[PDB]
Amino acid sequence: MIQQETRLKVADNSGAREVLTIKVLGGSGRKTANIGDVIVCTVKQATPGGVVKKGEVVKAVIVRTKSGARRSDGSYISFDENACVIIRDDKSPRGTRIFGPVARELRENNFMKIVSLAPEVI
Amino acid sequence: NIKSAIKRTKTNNERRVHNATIKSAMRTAIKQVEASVANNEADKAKTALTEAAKRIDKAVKTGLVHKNTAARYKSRLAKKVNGLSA
Amino acid sequence: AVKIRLKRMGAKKSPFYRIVVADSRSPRDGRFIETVGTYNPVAKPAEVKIDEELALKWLQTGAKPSDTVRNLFSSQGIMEKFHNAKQGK
Amino acid sequence: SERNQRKVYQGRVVSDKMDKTITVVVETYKKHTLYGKRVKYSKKFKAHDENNQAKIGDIVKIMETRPLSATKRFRLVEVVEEAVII
RNA sequence: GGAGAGUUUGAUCCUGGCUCAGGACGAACGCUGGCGGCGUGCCUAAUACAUGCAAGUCGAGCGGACAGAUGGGAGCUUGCUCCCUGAUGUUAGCGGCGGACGGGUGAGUAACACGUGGGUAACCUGCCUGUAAGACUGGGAUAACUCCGGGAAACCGGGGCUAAUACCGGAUGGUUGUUUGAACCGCAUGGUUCAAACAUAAAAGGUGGCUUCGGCUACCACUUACAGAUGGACCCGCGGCGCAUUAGCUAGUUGGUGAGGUAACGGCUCACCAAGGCGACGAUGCGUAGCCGACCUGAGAGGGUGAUCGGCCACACUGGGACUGAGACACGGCCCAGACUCCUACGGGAGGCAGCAGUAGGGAAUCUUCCGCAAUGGACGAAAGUCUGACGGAGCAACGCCGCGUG
RNA sequence: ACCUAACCAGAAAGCCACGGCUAACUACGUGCCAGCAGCCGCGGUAAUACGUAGGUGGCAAGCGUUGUCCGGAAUUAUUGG
RNA sequence: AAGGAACUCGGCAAAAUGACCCCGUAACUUCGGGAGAAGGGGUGCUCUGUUAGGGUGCAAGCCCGAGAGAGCCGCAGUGAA
Repeated sequence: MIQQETRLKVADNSGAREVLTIKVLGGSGRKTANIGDVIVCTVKQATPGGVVKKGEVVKAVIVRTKSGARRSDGSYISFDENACVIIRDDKSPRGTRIFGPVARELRENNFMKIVSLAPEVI
Repeated sequence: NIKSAIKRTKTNNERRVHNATIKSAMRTAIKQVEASVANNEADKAKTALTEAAKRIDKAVKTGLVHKNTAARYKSRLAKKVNGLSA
Repeated sequence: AVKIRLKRMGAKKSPFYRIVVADSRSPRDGRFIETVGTYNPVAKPAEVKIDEELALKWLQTGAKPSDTVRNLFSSQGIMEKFHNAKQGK
Repeated sequence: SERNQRKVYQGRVVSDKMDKTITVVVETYKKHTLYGKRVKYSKKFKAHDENNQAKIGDIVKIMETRPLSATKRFRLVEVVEEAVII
């Protein structure tokens, strides 16, 4: 439920603070992207010492939404803050740590590095 | 990686427990004789002065008192207890 | 207490103590209470003269020697004669 | 058997508005370590007027007491010279 | 105990700067390079760290536990094991002390931080002297030890059992607090000394040796009271720095009263009251910086630096916090948070080289991952001893100083 | 460590400077080119200044360059403008 | 719901902010402002408590009441306009 122009706060030590969406990547196409969905983005605000700066267009990956993650087993994951982790052209992240809890559905994507770098994968 | 006196760490835990029991018992007894000095009670004033006195010297005479602070506490408590009973 | 013991001094080839009275646990080449004595190990051999007029006040005013301080101050006639100070006990 | 010589220099009366502490600082001389010529200067001080019987502008100098307040060190001695007013 | 010379001019003198001769380093670089002795060697990034050692000790405190001379009985092998007693030796845990000294580094801080000089009728002091009293009567615990358990580990939990120099009642004790009677003297606070009532401890320890086996005694201990000594704590005078292109600052601030607090006065912290206080004699603010004995230089006044040795302060990955203790807000102790690394069974754990070396970075720039408690100082001991990267030494570098040589 | 005996002169000397300040001089090459330099300043075919060679002078298991501090600096002056 | 100006010539429109008390408030200036700048915190009830203190009254009596300490309960304390 993260369509175009949705300011997602970042969840790593890559330098960034607020990420602005541009286009969800799937297809012609779509207008929503729930959890684990790669987005083309920019960065509106940043911690001042960072390799990814303000005004730089680097892709990202959702981790958490206030929208639900719907596991196929009845239970629903839904966080209270939106998220991003920033990717450099392959699914190894540019970040170093990944803050906060993390939706476990990323592991069923190809993000097996991103799961290992993140504390509470639930 | 503590080389020696890790058992000093465990002795600081157990000694901190027993010392907290005696010292906190002294503070609670001092509030007890102070509470008995709160109201105008004669016989509880003198016997409770004996209670906070005996527990006071028994606390300051071993460990964390030590001497001058105990004389300050028993002195002011003696002033209030001597006030409420003459 | 103040353990009146030795203290190194001299070159790196030969050390010669000059055993001033010192604190309980001061540094080795550091602060001392009130220096009285000097006694090199060598030269020739072991010639050192001590105070005994204030050093009796130091050894009687609450103190003790080291090993070499006890053998030296027992050799110069100060520990025994101080014991004759305590012989009027 | 007296050994302690806690003594204070006699100075004028600067102000007594601070209640129970009428403090004023007296002036001594100094030599300038490069040039040589004499240059004096004041040195302020609070003075704990216990009776509060000081006069502002009356030269009375008192000796230095213990730490009595936040930077009030000298006790009073006597009103040595009264103020001449009117 | 002090030396000047060059350089403005077509020539001259003044005035005026600019440079050189001299010394010095914690130097580096260029060339070269025999030795010895004595000192010196991360000054830049308090940057991060692989690996080893840097604080242990007490069997003469404790209850074990194991081995075991020597002795005992069995089976066989004519030499062995099996089960007991036991000199003896060893140590995991409890407890006492020591990790607050020692070692390192200048990150901080422009004031009580340092130096100096007073003061403390405002403090405290374990260990050690010396004095003199005491060490009486009891209690219930608990780690060890096992039986189950949960954990990947780190590790926790629960049930049974024990002891001490562990802890905890009572008597006794003033001196340790509260009330009174005084006596003497001060620095406002008040201090010193005498008496009379209410409270406050003790390892009966251990070691030996002796004995009548009741007990005796010495030594090393335990407590209490005193003074001594060693240490730190506090307050204050004075001194040591660039800036006015920093003149405002301050509201727990200035002062009172009251209460609480600490070893202790104190807005130290709070309640209530008042409106104070600091400043051209430089407040505040920016900057920089550990300070001193001292070192280098100067004829001297002065100018510069705070290496190595010492004295004090500070800090211990960053930032708080408190416990144990006499004493820390603790460098190789804990709790929390942040950073960075390592482990992971993803539930959670582990770390602090500004100790000695040592590696990477930084840079022009700085070394051996060595020997030993023989000395001196420590620590623990009854001592024997153990630990001691302090120290005593060594290894490298012409890095400095001095001596000798290459005839 | 130091002592004693033997052995062999055998293995053990370089760095900077040579106009002035400042001890220390001539030749070849170069010809405002390459260069030096602390300041003064040299070098445009006779260079006591650039390199090279002999010699000299300083110093010595060391010698120069640079960094910083003091003096010279009476160029912060109280001494002393 | 989730996202918030991507709708649109244009935040049109709606949503939002708002009452007192207190803290605090910049550039700029014509020196008055700006400035309700900005940005924040408190409020409901019970008791202490015929509070402190005022107005009024001879007392009785009412009114007008800051400020605080304890405590209550709610998602919510100018609970609404």
